[PDB]
Formats: sequence, structure tokens, C-alpha cells
Amino acid sequence: HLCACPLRREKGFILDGVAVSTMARSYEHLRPKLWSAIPPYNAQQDCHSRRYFRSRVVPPILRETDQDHDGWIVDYFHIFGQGQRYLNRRNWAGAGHSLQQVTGHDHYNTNLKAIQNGRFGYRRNTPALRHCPSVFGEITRF
Amino acid sequence: RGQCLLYNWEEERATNYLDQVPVMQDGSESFFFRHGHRGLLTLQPQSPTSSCTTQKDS
Amino acid sequence: MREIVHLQAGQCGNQIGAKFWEVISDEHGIDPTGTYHGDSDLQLERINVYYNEATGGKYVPRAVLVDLEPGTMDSVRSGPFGQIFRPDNFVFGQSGAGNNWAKGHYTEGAELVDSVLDVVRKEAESCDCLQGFQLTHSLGGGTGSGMGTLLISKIREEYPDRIMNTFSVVPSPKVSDTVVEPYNATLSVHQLVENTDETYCIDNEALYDICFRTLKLTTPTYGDLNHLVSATMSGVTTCLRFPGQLNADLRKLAVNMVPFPRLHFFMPGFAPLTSRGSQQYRALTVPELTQQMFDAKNMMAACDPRHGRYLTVAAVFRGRMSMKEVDEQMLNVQNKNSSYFVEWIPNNVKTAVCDIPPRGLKMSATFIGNSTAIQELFKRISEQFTAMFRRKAFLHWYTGEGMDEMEFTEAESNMNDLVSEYQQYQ
Amino acid sequence: MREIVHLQAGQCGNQIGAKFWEVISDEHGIDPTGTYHGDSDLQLERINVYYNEATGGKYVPRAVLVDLEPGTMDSVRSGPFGQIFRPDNFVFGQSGAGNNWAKGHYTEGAELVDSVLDVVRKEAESCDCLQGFQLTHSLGGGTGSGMGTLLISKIREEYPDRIMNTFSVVPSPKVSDTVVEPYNATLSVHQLVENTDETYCIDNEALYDICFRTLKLTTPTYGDLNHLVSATMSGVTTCLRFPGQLNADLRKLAVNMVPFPRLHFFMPGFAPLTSRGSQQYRALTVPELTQQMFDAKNMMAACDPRHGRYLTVAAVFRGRMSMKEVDEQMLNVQNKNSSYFVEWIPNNVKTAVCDIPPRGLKMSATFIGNSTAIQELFKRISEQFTAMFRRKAFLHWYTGEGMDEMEFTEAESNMNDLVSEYQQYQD
Amino acid sequence: MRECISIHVGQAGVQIGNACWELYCLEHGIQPDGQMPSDKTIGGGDDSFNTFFSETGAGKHVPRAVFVDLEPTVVDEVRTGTYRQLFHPEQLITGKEDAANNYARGHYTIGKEIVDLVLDRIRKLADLCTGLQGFLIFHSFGGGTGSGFASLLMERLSVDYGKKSKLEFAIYPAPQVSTAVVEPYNSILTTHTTLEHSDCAFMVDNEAIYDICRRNLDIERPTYTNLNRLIGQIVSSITASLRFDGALNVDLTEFQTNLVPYPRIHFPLATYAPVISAEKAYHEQLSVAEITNACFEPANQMVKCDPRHGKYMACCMLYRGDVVPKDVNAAIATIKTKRTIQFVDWCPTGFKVGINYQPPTVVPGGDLAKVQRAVCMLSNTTAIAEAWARLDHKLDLMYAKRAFVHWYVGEGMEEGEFSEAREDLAALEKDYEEVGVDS
Amino acid sequence: MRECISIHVGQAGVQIGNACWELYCLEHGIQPDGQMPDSFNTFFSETGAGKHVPRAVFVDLEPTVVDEVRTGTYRQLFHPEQLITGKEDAANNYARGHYTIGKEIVDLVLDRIRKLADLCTGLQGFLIFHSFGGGTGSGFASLLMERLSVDYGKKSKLEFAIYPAPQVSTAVVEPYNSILTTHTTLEHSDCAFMVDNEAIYDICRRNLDIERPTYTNLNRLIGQIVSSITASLRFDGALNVDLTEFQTNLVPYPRIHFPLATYAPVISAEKAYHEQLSVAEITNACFEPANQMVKCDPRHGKYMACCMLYRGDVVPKDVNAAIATIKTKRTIQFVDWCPTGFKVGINYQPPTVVPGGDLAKVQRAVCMLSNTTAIAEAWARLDHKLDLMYAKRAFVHWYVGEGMEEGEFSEAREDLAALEKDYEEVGVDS
Ligand SMILES: Nc1nc2c(ncn2[C@@H]2O[C@H](COP(=O)(O)OP(=O)(O)OP(=O)(O)O)[C@@H](O)[C@H]2O)c(=O)[nH]1
Ligand SMILES: Nc1nc2c(ncn2[C@@H]2O[C@H](COP(=O)(O)OP(=O)(O)OP(=O)(O)O)[C@@H](O)[C@H]2O)c(=O)[nH]1
Ligand SMILES: Nc1nc2c(ncn2[C@@H]2O[C@H](COP(=O)(O)OP(=O)(O)O)[C@@H](O)[C@H]2O)c(=O)[nH]1
Ligand SMILES: Nc1nc2c(ncn2[C@@H]2O[C@H](COP(=O)(O)OP(=O)(O)O)[C@@H](O)[C@H]2O)c(=O)[nH]1
Ligand SMILES: [Mg+2]
Ligand SMILES: [Mg+2]
Repeated sequence: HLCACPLRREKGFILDGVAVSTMARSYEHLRPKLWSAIPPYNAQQDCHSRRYFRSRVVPPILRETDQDHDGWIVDYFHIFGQGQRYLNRRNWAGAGHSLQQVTGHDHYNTNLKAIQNGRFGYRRNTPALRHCPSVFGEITRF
Repeated sequence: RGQCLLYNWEEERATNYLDQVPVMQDGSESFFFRHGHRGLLTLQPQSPTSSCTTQKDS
Repeated sequence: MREIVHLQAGQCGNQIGAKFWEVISDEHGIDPTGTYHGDSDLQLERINVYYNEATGGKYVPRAVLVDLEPGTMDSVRSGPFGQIFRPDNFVFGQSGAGNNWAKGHYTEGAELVDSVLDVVRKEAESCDCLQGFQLTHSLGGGTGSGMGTLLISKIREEYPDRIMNTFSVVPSPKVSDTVVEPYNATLSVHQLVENTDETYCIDNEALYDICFRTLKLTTPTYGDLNHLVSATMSGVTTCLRFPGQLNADLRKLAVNMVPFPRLHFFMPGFAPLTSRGSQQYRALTVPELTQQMFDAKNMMAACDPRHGRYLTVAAVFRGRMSMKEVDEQMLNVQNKNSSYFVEWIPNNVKTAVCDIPPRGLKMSATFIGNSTAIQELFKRISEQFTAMFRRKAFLHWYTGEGMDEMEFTEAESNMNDLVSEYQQYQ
Repeated sequence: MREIVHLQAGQCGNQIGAKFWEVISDEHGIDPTGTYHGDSDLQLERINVYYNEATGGKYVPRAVLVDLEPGTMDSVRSGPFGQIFRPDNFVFGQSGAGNNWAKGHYTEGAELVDSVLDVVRKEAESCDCLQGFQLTHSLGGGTGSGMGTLLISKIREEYPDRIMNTFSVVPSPKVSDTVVEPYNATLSVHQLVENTDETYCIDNEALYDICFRTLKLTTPTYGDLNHLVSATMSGVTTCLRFPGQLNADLRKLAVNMVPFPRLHFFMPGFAPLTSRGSQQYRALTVPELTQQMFDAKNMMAACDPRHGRYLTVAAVFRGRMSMKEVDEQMLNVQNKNSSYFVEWIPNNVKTAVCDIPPRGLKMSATFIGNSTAIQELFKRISEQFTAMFRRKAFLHWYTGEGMDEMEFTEAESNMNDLVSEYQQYQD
Repeated sequence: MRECISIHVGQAGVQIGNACWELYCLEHGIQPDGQMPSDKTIGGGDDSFNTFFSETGAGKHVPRAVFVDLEPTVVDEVRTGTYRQLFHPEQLITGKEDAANNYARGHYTIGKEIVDLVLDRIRKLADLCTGLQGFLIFHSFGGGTGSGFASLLMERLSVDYGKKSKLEFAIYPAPQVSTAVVEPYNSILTTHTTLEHSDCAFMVDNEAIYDICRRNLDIERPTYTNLNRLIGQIVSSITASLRFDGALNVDLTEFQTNLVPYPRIHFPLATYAPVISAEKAYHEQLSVAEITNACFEPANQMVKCDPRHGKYMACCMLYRGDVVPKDVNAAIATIKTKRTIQFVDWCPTGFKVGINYQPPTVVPGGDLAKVQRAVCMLSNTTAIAEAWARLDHKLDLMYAKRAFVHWYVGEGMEEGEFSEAREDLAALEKDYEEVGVDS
Repeated sequence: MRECISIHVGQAGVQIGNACWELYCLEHGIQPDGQMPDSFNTFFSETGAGKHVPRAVFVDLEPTVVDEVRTGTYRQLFHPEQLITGKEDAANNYARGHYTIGKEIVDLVLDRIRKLADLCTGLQGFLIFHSFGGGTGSGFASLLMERLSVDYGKKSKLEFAIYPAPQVSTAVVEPYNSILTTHTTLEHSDCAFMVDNEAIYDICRRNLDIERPTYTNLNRLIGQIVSSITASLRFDGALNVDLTEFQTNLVPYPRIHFPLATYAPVISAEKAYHEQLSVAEITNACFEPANQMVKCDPRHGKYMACCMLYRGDVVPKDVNAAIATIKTKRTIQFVDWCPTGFKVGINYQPPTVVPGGDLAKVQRAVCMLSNTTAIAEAWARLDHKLDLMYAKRAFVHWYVGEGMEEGEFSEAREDLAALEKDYEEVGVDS
């Protein structure tokens, strides 16, 4: 999937915030709230608050509270739901699939077909202008 | 402006009423609209500003 | 309330400031005569930030217009908003700079800086409290590049705790306007790293790209690019003039933006930009502002932050919006593409929400972004500088005015330090 | 958007192009001073196909005028529509060819061919996208038949993507206004068969037959002859310039017209030709137009399609008609006349409908016809070439400019093979 | 909540969309400029326009469609016509040059530069819809753009959305009359790529609607504008249940579940019962019993093929207007007692019904009478296999002596796809032979 | 107030200044009488009766060419004292115009220039019009630009000279005075805009379709070039370029100050309205070597700096988009030590037409000045023409009897040899 072919650090800015707002609209009409746009903050899976969560006296409170490995079915819908599947299917190409939206400002004047009477001048459509392009003469050699 | 359909013909045929040079000698859209075009950011340029704040509506 | 002193230097600075004060006067409902013709009381409750009060219910400028040519004073005085400006704020010499930074800073910018300093001192002593100073200029010239930095140095000498700002039209990537433009740009950036708390880089090729694709208009003048620049010039001082749920001044944005005093170069942008023929079809929502908010074809500097990575991001929002949705959008844009944000700091986006939008626009948003991809501008500038310096080209127009040769080299060293120091945070 | 570039070489091509720029400027509402003066806004929409812009809204044609002798250009510059042409697009020489293929291809067109290349590259690269090169000339002349072929060879070497449109005035059987035409016509049609996409053969005897019985004209002049083929040659490219319910550009009338690249010689016509004293004695309907399409008295080539077949056929309808009436007319003509159509191609008639009738009619059409009965045009030319070759009639006028006899022999070897392939697909 | 997105490809596609979107704008209260009349204010609860129209900020309704064509000659008529302020400027995607009845150009060279733009626009339009559940493809089999570019489009849409349903409405060639000499080539080649990349393929024929217009209506010598309105009517009846309340609402995935038995059988027939003028319907007391019966007659079909010599496999009725289920059941029971209508052995019931509470609408001009009820039957039958039995005869005649192939091999196309498209068609017509065998 | 004062020395000077001041009166409201029926005061000065006198000084040593001005319709426009005439000619002799006859005319010319500058509160430039191959334009103009450097110092003095043509020359001793007027001014000048008569002959032959032009016909186009070089002084524009701009921004070294002038749209009124004169085609018109005012091919050399000035329908976006089109063709060439290369100047005022002139009424005009290393062939040809006739001391005895000596020939020859070595050294990449 690299038909656009920019520099490969491009095509990866994702840049879709209206998609996560248009699929939160699905559960406005639904009564069972399953997929929202805020993901849950599970401190176990979180890579930030592990200092408290690897020290002592934590496993005695984990097994007895039925949390040892704000909702359980919401995680199943967050990582298996049709909203997340649609979100991931449209995120394989980070930027757009077109050359216009992957372009920043470095592809502004790139093609730029130059156009140029004659080629270096010297109109000679008149045959008096072709037998000689100057009544005085021409110098050098080109 | 836009009568022949060559390059960017939709936009100014939809925008003759905003960029009509009145009449003068020469009279291009360079000495006219030198100090700014008309309706660049907002097509309704004279609607009054909203007097609604957060606390004055809640 | 804190009032802001505006300064314009050179032809580019004066032409930008004319359009800027035009759009400020429309946003506050001030006619070209100078009286008040607005509809809301919110427009007059904090008009003292930019406008001094006169007799007769008319409002008088807090702005200084400086150039070495008298020919550009007639151009702004005869402009569409030209009669509003104070006659004592026009400071001007007789002979021009010549796109020479040397006489723009040493020979001819020296006898003129006393008059400008007298004007600034005479008018900023009338403050109750003063926040800082704004300056619009260009680095590829002789007036706004030369004396635009000497002025910054002298106000830094006088008031050190105020907020010096800069909206500088940086030199272009592809086609230049002056051949000695790399010299002036290199010599001006060297004075802009120790004397400005914030500085915005504006490039004309970026604005050309906006006016070609996004605005879709085929014959744009300099007024349209000036309007685009001034849409974000006013977009950073909204919370000083209109109330909101989450205010943010320039000092707060500077504090939340720059982590060290040598990275204060930004990339501005404006959200609700679309063509006139397709304007009434766009459904203005906060996600739709976010979608082309962070798009890098909606930048005013001719770099690409997708190439590098974001040290921080600002977002000043105007209009009716939900507080959950702005944090939702500015957390989604952080969380999805985690390779474009620095990781030695938890969050990068600054949130600011105002609720008085521009006239006729339901919502709007303004961008300030600091990235490590801005090093490509100084890299190219220094490459051209050292290509032009090893042959001693155009040098006698600098050295003959009372200026030594090593002052080029120490500026090159400072800019190279800036280039190599930005690489540490990639 | 799909621009064309008009080329015309020699006296015949110059007069034909002059009449063409009369009629198509009258159609688009172009005043002879170069200003638009019409009624509808649909004429200005697609005016770029044949015209360019200027300063102040003037419309100059994208036509390149060339001949070796300026005896014709200065007559068409001072004519009715002479001041709209670009004054630099006229390019010429001192000494003309004079009914010789040799000089205008090897010694006098060889130093003027770069001139037309200069002008055609300047006009070609300034447009957005090109979709054809139009050439009008004659095959019996010397500065059109020889220089035109060299021009097509030099242009097709540079743009193999685009399409070549040629309107060659093939000589008539009973008429010979140039004695050395079996040499020039053969050498011209040797070079045409390898470079052009579609060739429209026009015979002047068929034009005289049209003005004789079809139009009831007592004084048929050469302007009357030029207007008749100019109507068709402006009716071919209608669908580019006007909206339609079924559009067909030059490429559509090439993909759906030639089954093989060496079989591309066409045979045009134009229906609604009746006398002004015989106009209301017949209604203007689709069956009448389709009958007078396929009638033997209404085509501009002097060949009769009874002794041949029809590989494929195009006909661009133009005006305000229905669709299924057209389908009935172009299905029943294949049903009854099945013995005069090829059987290995299921349908042969390609149809296209525009919605803007010409200025002054209700509904019109235009015939484009690939027939295997066009090989009778080349049988006569091969016979007359062989008659003038054994005695070497005017041959010394051709060797004096850097030629040789094996070029003539290979031109004949191209012609007998083209005729043989047409005959092999006749059965 | 039940959004659908339609894609119109080619001149045939955009001209079908021209007469179809006026019907859509007349089902709801949408003015030709895209506004509400502001005199008929609707309740805030109902969202009948949300299936086809997207609500913008102030009051404007912008349709969910893509008009894409390689030429500018027909879609510039759209934005200079009487509906120019209704469509988005960027939903009208136009190329620069056509394909000229060439599969090679539109699938390999001239269709490949603007496939990215139309993909980006479809993605941008799909980022606003919530319950995306269908795709409508309007193109032409016998064209160059509508056969080549559309094939690339639904070759590339499947890799983007995956299992989403793809219903298509294509103009199949006619046996007697036609338009071009080369459309057998462009019709066999599209059978290879849209067979496995589409879910249900409704096909229409331009000559079968001609006899409907001559015989049912009294519209003599009709143009295309009198033919595209029938396509608008049938396509509105199919998606009628998605926006109007009814007794038996039939969702989009319910159509395919009992319309296709086998994965390679998605080619049903199409018909519309009360196609009648005002004069003839004024004197005719018809009923449910023979608007049900008229759709089973061979002369009322929109593809030239008799169902007399072909087994029915899965019929799907849709009813509009004032319809109670009892006379529908009675009419269906009277279908079961007819001998001349035959059914396959493995289908016990073979009938799907759906009742809607909205009568069909009428347009300014036009010729259709305003009737209370209408029937749109999507009959999946085996008799459509003989429609392919003429097109394959249309191919090998030109394929024997290599005619027009040189226009294909030059533009990025190798010869080896005629010889596999023909074998794909042979396997497809064997697949329909297997299902008709008694066992 | 952005005044500049012009000095016209010699026959070429006065016959160019006549066309120049006719154009200046035409695009202002100034009648030839002087009365009227943006920024005006740069070239004219008000009086108590509404008269607008100019600020130019006409200098020649023979009265046959200024007395024609004194009796025409511009008799009451120019100041009576600002037209300076001698009694007898310099006689095509550099020594006569430098040492014997020009020694006592400078006391009047300097007084007149000082009188001009005392009413000039914003003086920022000098313009000197002369010819390299004359006796007054070679000798007296060299004395003037020697002395103005001492008297006025760091004022910008840019002179518009006429190089002798590479092939044609109306005189014979021209490569003597042309050599001697360069060595004595290379340290006394800032920028030298230079035109040849032969290239303008070719342009008026092939661009304009006229045959047999007159010196006034060339002077119309020459004065139209100068009207576009001081257009930004007089009229407001989006990008003003003053007279002191050119020397900072065009010459890299204080020895080489010789650019070449070029006017892009030159076309007859009968052919103007059949073309498309867009920005993409008029900025390209300054680069094909048939359109240059100096008959030298830039294909040999490499461009050092360029300065393009625009008029009329500018719209600065496609100026950038058309300059960027120049970078993609490899036939154009640039030095490696000037990676930027170009200058952009934009003015709103469209060019005006003269009654009887061969030019058309257009809305876009480009006047481009560029210094190129390809000018080294002009100096090489003048080099060879000097040592072809100095090798046997051809016309030397005329010069040595008029207050000069033999060493001034050899010193000037060595000076131009050093200049040619400089031009050869510049054109090396690395
Ligand atoms: N029913 C119906 N059929 C149409 C309509 N327009 C065109 N067609 C059919 O479409 C077929 C070919 O049209 P296109 O799809 O445009 O063929 P194409 O090669 O794509 O032509 P271009 O679009 O110009 O490239 C014809 O045989 C017509 O029968 C229409 O409006 N209604
Ligand atoms: N293009 C142009 N060249 C001119 C014009 N007038 C004079 N020249 C050139 O300038 C040179 C004038 O030299 P001279 O005839 O000696 O006049 P001079 O320069 O005043 O020198 P003296 O006669 O000694 O005073 C000639 O060689 C001409 O080529 C003019 O009107 N237009
Ligand atoms: N965006 C913008 N840029 C401008 C404007 N006016 C001038 N410039 C830029 O300023 C640069 C030259 O500035 P300059 O004339 O040297 O300013 P000076 O110091 O007063 O001479 C050019 O590159 C222009 O692009 C304007 O109105 N808008
Ligand atoms: N129909 C038509 N044929 C022409 C016209 N002028 C010349 N011809 C044909 O041109 C052929 C002779 O070509 P010729 O005049 O020698 O072309 P040349 O080389 O330009 O002189 C003859 O067969 C004529 O029928 C014209 O105005 N109309
Ligand atoms: Mg089409
Ligand atoms: Mg003299």
C-alpha cells in the first residue's frame, strides 16, 4: 500500500478526529453505552502508574476484588467493536490516499513545465528573417 | 469572468457579485482589491457579534 | 486586561499592520473615521487593550509605524483605514536602507531609533499595566530586518520583564526576493534568539499554497495573505479582550510552550479556511476544525512538522463548544500518532477556549506550534550564507559601513548552535 | 478542454480552412474583428477547442497557415474573416513547389518544415491538453501533398499519443486538373497510411454532383464546394463543443471506427441538403435524415458502396430528437441491407447525439464511413501510376531533388498491399 | 442512523443520478437549491432525510453522492443546470479526458490518476455518516469510463471497507439495438472483476424499458430522461424501508440474505408494477391482485429475457402505500396455483415481503400517474443465464479475427485477459446451469 | 519626497533625455508648457505660478543639439540655465573633452548641480546619460563622475551609457575613448546600465516589424527602459525599489558594476491583441538572447545577480510562480555562490503610450537588469580592437597634443586586462 509514495515518515499522521466523533454518535441513539471516544484508564495496562502497582500489599487486594488477570463489556466493545474495526480499517493509510493531502508545502512548485517566437528567440517566419536573422550579422557559435 | 470552462471556473462564476470591477481605464483586480479581497473568511461579513457568554446563558 | 503596544517596521511590516488593524477595527466595530458603530457591549468592555481613548467617543491608536522611506507613510495614510492613525506616531527618515542590514542597524537605523524610543516611552508611560510588545517585520530586508532588531534590543534594555513578540516574514524556500537576503536573515536571527520571548515564522510560499488550494482563488494580492496572517495575529490575543471558560494570554502560552529560552520559533495556522463558493456547505464542528487544524498544508511556515516532531502544541479556540469535545480531539490527535510528539513530557497540547467568535463565523481556532522540523529553515539559510560568505560576495556593502568581518561568523556560530541543538530533541 | 490544432497546407487547404473559419466563427458568434457577438451562453462555454484567448477578450484561432508560395495567404488575409488570424501564424517561402511532391518534401518543404514545427510547438504546449491535429490539404498539389506528409511525419515523431485528423482532397475520376497527380497522390498516400489516425477522402466530382441534383444549383462555385465539406468537417467535432445525451470525441470516433490501424480511410457525407424550392415538400424527421444518409447521391467521395462492404459506420446526430427512433433507424438499415454489411462484426453503426442544432436548421447529422469500396479509389491511382511509369513520363522532374526509383517502387508496393488487405476483408 | 452512499460513474451514471436525485429531493421537502421551504417545518424527532441527505449547520442539506466521470462534458451540465447549488463542489469529480470505449485506458492509464481523489472524497463523506450500511453503484457495462474506472473503484473499495454490501445498477447491452461497435469487449471484461467484488448486481437494459414505455405508457419516441425516472423509482422503492415507517421494515442486509442462495448467484431481475399513464389508470380498476400479477408477466421486465423458460429461485416483494398484508398473501397464494410459472425444487416458499406506509410520489412533468401502491420485485431467476448467451456470441465473432484488440494492447493492457474473461463467463453460465437441475 | 537629478552629457545624452522627459511629462499631467490642467516631486519642482520645472541638466560642447530644444515646444519647460552649451566640439577626442576643453566647463556644471541639490530635501540618486565612444560623453562625463565622488561622497551614482556595438560603429577612434573612459571611472561609479545600438536595431527589426528606424525610434524604447527603472520612485506599488537599491542588490564586487538592460514586451500595436501576454510569457521574454539590449550571448557565461521590475497587472503570486519556472531549464545558468539570484520589484502603474510611437498599449511590462560573466566577451573584443590599432600608434598624436601623455594608454590597457582577469576569476565554481 504505498502507491502515493511520499517520504515514508509521511503517510502516517493518521489525522482523523471527526471519525471518533461520528461513531460516538451511534451510542447517542442506543441505550446500551458500549463504545465511547474516551478509552478506559486501566492502571494495570497503563505504562505510567506501575510504581504503586508492583509494590507490596497489592496482590492481596487484587485477587479478592476479582480484578487480577468502569466496565468489562466496554473493553470488549473497545477492542472488538464495529466502530473500532471501522476506525482501524480507515487508519492503515495515515494521511490520505491522494497526493494533495499527503502534501505539505515542499510539493508546491515541483512539476513546472517551462515554456518558451523561436526557441532562443530569432523569429524567422518571414523568409527575409530566415536567410538572415540580422542585417548586421551573428557572432559566436550556438 | 468565468464564461469558458478552463481552470477554476466554478468558483468565480459563483463569485462575480463579490469581485466586480466597476469601470475604469485599465481596471484589473490588482489595483482594485490591492488592500484586500471581499469575503475571504466569512461570506456574511456584517452579522453582529454574539452577546452570549457561558454564564449569561447558563 | 493588559494592553499591547504594536510596532511596525519597514514596508512589509507596515503593509501587514495596516490589514491587521483593519481586521481588529472590524472585530471591535470601529469605523475608518474612528468612532464606535458596533452592536454589543462586549466590544467596548475591553477595547483598552489595543485602543487608546480620545475625546468625542473616538478611539486613537496604540501603534508605531517606522520606515526609512517617506514613500510608505503616504501609502498607509491614504489607505482604507489610514485616517485613524495618530499623526505623531509616523516616524520616518529621508533616505532608505537599500536592503542593507549594515546601515539598517548601524549607520542609518541609529539616528532614527531615538525618535521611535521617544514615541514608545511617551505612549507606554500612559499604561495602567503593560503586557508586552508586538512587532511585524521581514528578515530579508533592510528596515524591518536591520532596525527591526535594534528596536527589539533597546526595548529589551528598557523593559526586561515584558513580552516581546514577533511575526516575522521569514525568507522563502524556492524563489527569493533579494540576493543579500541570506545575509540579513542570518544577521537578524542572531539578534532574535536572546531578545524575544516568542517569535512566529511566516513564509509567503505557504500563504501562496493556501490561496491556491484551500481558498481556491486565482488572483490573490498581498492583501489576502496579510488577511491570512492577521487572522492568527488576532487569534492569540482573544482571551485578553473577550471572556471565556478558559482564558489564556501570551505569557501563559509562552510558559506552556517553550521549555528552554532558545526554542521560541513557531508555526502559525488558522482552522476554518475554505473557498467562497464552498463556504456555505461546510458544517462547522470542533472535529472539523481539528481535522485541518493539525494538517501541515495549513501552515504559514514553509516547513513540514510531519518531517520532525512536535515539542508542544497550542490551540486557542473561539466560539460555542463543549469542554469535553476539545479535550477529546486534542487527546485523540496526541494518542493516535505517538511518533510525532516528544515523549519526555506527558502532554503537549495547551487548551484554551473563548466563546466570542469572529463576526459571521460560528467557530474558529488558532494554531501555535513548536516543532523540531523548523530547523530546516535555518539549515538552508546557513547553507546559502556559507556559500555566499566563503567568496566574500556582497561583503563591502556591509564592512564599509563600520562593521567587522567576524560579526558574520559569530552569527553563523549562533545559528549553527540553534540548528544542532534542535537535533537533540528529535 | 480537449483542444485541437488546425493545420492547412497549400492552396486547397488554405481555401478550405478559410471557409471553415468562416462557418465555425459564424457558429460560435465571432465577429470578423475577433469579438464575441451572439445570443446564447452555450457558445462561449467550449470555445477553447478551436480558439484561444487574448488581451481584452479577443478570440484568435489556433490555426497554423503554411505554403511554399504566398499567392494564396495574402488573398485569404484580406478576405471576410481574415483579420482574426494570428499575423505570425502565416509562414511561407519565396519560391513555390508547383505540383511537385519532390521539392515540397525534400528541397523546399525541407527548410520550411521546421517553421511549422516551431509554430505548432508554441501553440501546442500553451494549451492544457491536446486531443488532435487537424490537417486540410490536397493530394494533387505540390506544397500540400508533399509538405503535409512531411509535417505529419515530423509531428507524429514528437507526439505519438495524440490523434491525427486529415482531410485529403483525393482527385476525381473523370477530372484531372493536374497531369502529374498519379505521382504526387501516390507519394502522399504512401506517407499518410503509416502516420494518420483517420483520413477523410473528398472528391470534387461528388461535390459537383451534390450541387447538380441534390441542391439544384445553377452556378456552383468553389465557395459552394468548400462550404459543403466545411459543414461536415465542422460536424465531426460537434460533441466536444456542445452538451449531448451521447458524446463522442475524436478518440471515440477512432476506437469505434477502425478495427485495424492500416484500415482508416473514411468516406463522409451530410444529409439535409435540398433545394430552397423543394424544402417543405418533405418533413424534417429522423427517417428522412437516415434515408438520405445512406443514399448513393449524398457522399463527398466518388466511390459507390454497392460493390463493397461496411466495416463500421459512425453518424453524429445533432439537435433535438428522440433516442429509440435513432435505434430503429440504425437497426433496420442493417437489417434490410445486411448483404452490404460485414457479418463478423455484430453492429456497425456507432451513434452519437448532441443537443444543439446548427444555426438555421432543426436537426442535422454527419456521416463517417469506413468502407471496403474505398479501394476503388486507389485502383485507379495505381493504374494511372503504372501507365506513367513504363515510359517514365515526368520522372526526371523528381530525380532532380534527391530522389530515386526504388522510392516509387516501394510506394507502389505499399499501395498494392493496402488494396489487397481491403480486398481480403471484403469477403 | 441508516445512512447510504451512492456512487455514479460515467455519463450513464451521472444522467441516471440527475433524474434520480430530483426524485430524492421530492420525497422529502428539499428545494432545488438544497433548503427547506421554512413554511413546512418538520418535527425534530423524525430523520427521514438522514438516509440520503446530510444536515449542515444552518439549514442546508447536502446529499451523500459522488458524481465521477472522466470527461467534463456532462457533469459541467450538472453544475450549470437547475441543481447547481444542491451538490457540493468537490463531490463532482471530473478528469480531463475520457477513455473512449476503452477498458484499457480507464482501468490502467487514464483512470488511475483520479482514483485517489475519488477514494479520498468517498472517505471524507463516509467520515460523517454513522450507520453506513450500503453502497449504490450506478455505471454502464458497455462504456469506457463506466466499465473500466468503476471496476477499479469497486476493486479498491473492498480493500478499504471490507464486508460492506455493494449493490450495483448497471446498463447491460441490448440484443437488437446498441450504441457502439466495441461494447462486447467492455462488457465481457467487467464480468471478471465485478463478479467476485460485488454482493448483489441488479442489471437494467435500455431496450426493455423502451417497450415498457411504448406499451404500458403512451409515451411514443421517449428520450433517456423518460427512462432514468424509472430507475429512480425502482431505486427509491428498494431503499424505501430505510427512511419510512412500515408494517414490515426490510433492512439492507435482509435483501442479500434471502436474495442470493449461492455466492456466485447475485444477478436478479427487476420490475415495477403500476407503470401506467393517467388516462389508462383513470379507466382501470386494478388491484393488489394484479399489480402482483403484472410484475410476473414477461413484457413488464427490464431485462430482455423470458421467465417462461427459466426457474424462479428467490423473489422479494416490496409494497408501498395503503397495503394490508391479507390481499398480499392472497395474491401470493394465487401465484402459487399458476402452472405456467415454475419454481426450483429446493425452494419451499421463495417469497420475501415488505410493506411501507408511504405512497410513491410524482415529479413535475413526467408521465407516471400518482398511484397509491407500487410493487418492486427483485426476482432472482435462472432465465438471466440466456442474457449471457448472446453477449458471449457477441464476443467470439470479433475475437476470431482480433478486431479492435490493437486499441487495447497499447494502453497498459496485455492480451491475456480476454481469454480469461471469456472463461470466467463460461464458468458463470455453468453455475446457473447447475442450480436448475432437478434432484 | 524621493528626488533624483539627471545629468545628460553629450549628443546621445540629450537625444535620450528628450524622449525620457517627453515620457515623464506624458505619464504625469505635465503639459509641454509645464502647467497641469502618485509621488510627483521626485522628478519635478513646483513654483509660484503653477509651473513644474524638471530637475535635469543638459550638457554638451556644441550648441547644434541643445538649441533645437531651446526653440521647440519644451522651450518654457526646462530651466534656461539648466541647459549648458559650449562653443566648439570635443572632436571625437578624449583628451579634448577631459583636459583642454572640459577643464573650465565643470565650474558651471558643478554650480548648477549644487543649485539643484539645495532645493532637494530627499536627494538619493544620480543618473548620468552619456556614450562611451564620444568626446564629451567619454571625457567630460568621466570628469563629472570623478568629481561628484569627491563633492558628494556616498550618493548613489548609476549611469546609463551606450557601449559601442560589437560589429558596427559610427566612428573609428571609438575604441580609444571607450577604453580610456572605463579605466578612469571604474573606481568612481556604482552601477552601469549598458545598452548597444545594434541589438536595439535588431529588436526594432524583428520584434517591432518596422524597417529603417531613426535614432528617435531607438530613443523611445531607451527612455521607456529608464521610465521603468525609476517607476517605483514615482508611483506606489506592492514592492518599491529605490535608486539606492540597485548597487547593494546587483553588483557583488566594487570593480564589476556592468549589468545588461532588457525590456520584455516589445510588440507593435497591430500584433499586441492577437497574443496572450500573461506573466508566464513576459517573464520568459527577458531570457531568450534575442531580446537583450547588448548583443552578447548569455549562453556562454553565468548570471551573477538579476533585478526584475514589473508594471501594471502584477498579482505577485504568478511572479513567483513564473520566476520559479526559470529554475527548471538547464540552458539558464547561475553562479554557485549566488543561490538565490533574483530580485522582485512590483509597481501598480501600467506603461503609457506616446503619440507616434511604435509600441502598443499593454497592461504588463518587465524591465530586467542582470550582470553576467558573458559580458567578458565585449571587453575581450574591445581589448583586441584596442591593441590592433595601438600596436603601431595609429591616432595617438591627436591625444598627446591636448594635455595628455603616452602613459595613459598603457595604464588603461593594463586596467582592462586586470578587469578581464577579474571576470575570468569570478566565473569559476570551486
Ligand atoms: N438508461 C440510460 N442509459 C444511458 C444513459 N446515458 C448513457 N446510457 C447508456 O450508456 C452507454 C454508453 O454510455 P457511457 O457509459 O457514457 O460510455 P463511455 O465509454 O463511458 O462514454 P464516456 O463517458 O464519454 O467515456 C450507451 O450505450 C447508452 O445506452 C442514460 O441516461 N440512461
Ligand atoms: N541609441 C542611440 N545612440 C545614440 C544616439 N545619439 C548618439 N548615439 C550614439 O552616441 C555616439 C555619439 O557620439 P558623438 O557623435 O561623438 O557625440 P558625443 O558623444 O556628444 O561626442 P562629441 O560629438 O565629441 O561631443 C554615437 O556613436 C552614437 O552611436 C541616440 O539618440 N540613440
Ligand atoms: N506577506 C506579506 N509579505 C510582504 C508584504 N509586503 C512585503 N512583503 C515581503 O517583504 C519582503 C521584502 O521586504 P522589504 O521590501 O525588503 O522590507 P524593507 O525592509 O522595508 O525594505 C518581500 O519578500 C515580500 O514578500 C505583505 O503585505 N505581505
Ligand atoms: N474543393 C476545392 N478544391 C480545391 C480548391 N483549391 C484547389 N483545390 C483542389 O486542389 C487540387 C490541386 O491542388 P493544387 O492547387 O496544385 O495545390 P497547391 O500545391 O497548393 O497549388 C485540385 O484537385 C483541386 O480540386 C478549393 O478551393 N476547393
Ligand atoms: Mg461520457
Ligand atoms: Mg557632439
